[PDB]
Amino acid sequence: PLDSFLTLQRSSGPDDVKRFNLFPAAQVQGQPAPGYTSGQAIEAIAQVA
Amino acid sequence: ITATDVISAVNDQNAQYATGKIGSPYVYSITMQGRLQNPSEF
Repeated sequence: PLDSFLTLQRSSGPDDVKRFNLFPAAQVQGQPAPGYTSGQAIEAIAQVA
Repeated sequence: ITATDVISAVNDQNAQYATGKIGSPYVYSITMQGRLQNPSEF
């Protein structure tokens, strides 16, 4: 039987993994709030980071 | 031990992978890794 020699070990891992411009990287998405513009969203996100 | 002996073990004891998953409120994907991964293990 397989459990004579195989032991079952729990672990937690990523499903996918992304590299962007030669670096490991997380993908971040979002929208401007209602009434705000694509540039305001971009400015906000860049301030946050 | 002949040379071909070492060839045969190093070939056979360095397998690839094999992956399935369990399916009930959850799902987990289970892997089995045959590839060696450091000189000490060779």
